[PDB]
Amino acid sequence: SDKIIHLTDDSFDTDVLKADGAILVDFWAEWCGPCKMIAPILDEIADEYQGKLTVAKLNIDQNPGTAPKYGIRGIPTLLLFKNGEVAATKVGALSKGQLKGFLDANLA
Ligand SMILES: [Cu+2]
Ligand SMILES: [Cu+2]
Repeated sequence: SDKIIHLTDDSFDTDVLKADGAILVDFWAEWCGPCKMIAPILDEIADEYQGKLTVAKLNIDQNPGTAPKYGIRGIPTLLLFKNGEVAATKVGALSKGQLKGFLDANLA
């Protein structure tokens, strides 16, 4: 959890929309089973992609305002932003290999 940015509804604009470069945002909640499975994978990816990608999390129970702005209707949802704009998204459980495939297809 040492390389994961903690987001809130209040900080989302500064931390995500005003960040330079690429940021992967995980929308999650404690009641979401697949969210728990992907959490350690996100730590691995935050290290492996350090320098090319920042990884962030937003808990939708505690910060319920942001997900509706992206039409998010299921979790986990991963949003990949580049320079403040969504480039690609993924909904649902995925393996480490699927996550790396998603990132490699969207990051140089
Ligand atoms: Cu960590
Ligand atoms: Cu918090």
